[PDB]
Amino acid sequence: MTWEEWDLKIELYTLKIELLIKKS
Amino acid sequence: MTWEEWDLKIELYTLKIELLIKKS
Amino acid sequence: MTWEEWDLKIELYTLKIELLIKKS
Amino acid sequence: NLLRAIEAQQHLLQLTVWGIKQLQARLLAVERYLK
Amino acid sequence: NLLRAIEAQQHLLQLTVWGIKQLQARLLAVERYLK
Amino acid sequence: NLLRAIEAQQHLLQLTVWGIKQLQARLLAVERYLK
Repeated sequence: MTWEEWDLKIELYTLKIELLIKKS
Repeated sequence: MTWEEWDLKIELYTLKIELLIKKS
Repeated sequence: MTWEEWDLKIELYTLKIELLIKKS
Repeated sequence: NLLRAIEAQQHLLQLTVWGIKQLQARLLAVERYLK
Repeated sequence: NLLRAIEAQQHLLQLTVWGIKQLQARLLAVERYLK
Repeated sequence: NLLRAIEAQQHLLQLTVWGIKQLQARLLAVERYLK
């Protein structure tokens, strides 16, 4: 794992939660 | 965008999760 | 708290959350 | 009310992510300077 | 239920906040020595 | 879907934990180098 990956993954998971927040 | 706001913000939101954790 | 304890507690709480997620 | 806790924890999460990126960028600048 | 996981995630959160604060003050210390 | 939100926040927490341990090791290395 690298900082590039870490960063990509922050974005991916941040988006998900925000989508899912809007929905529940 | 300061570290002062950061700390301030952290304490604010901690307070609020705590309130809502206890209330639920 | 030193970092040895910090690391330790991180492990303990992780287990709990994962445990809770599996059971939730 | 579980939802609002989650919303509030997400705000805390973005604060910790912010602080980490801040520290990474500045530690990198330090390591780069000393080399 | 889910509330226990959130409260457990909250404590994990506060552990990360502790770490970030420790790093911030020690990095500030390094940065000032170098300037 | 509260649980899926919680689950995804747990991966966020895990990523912050990772970033913090990375910084500590490297900042420690910087502090050792200068002593």
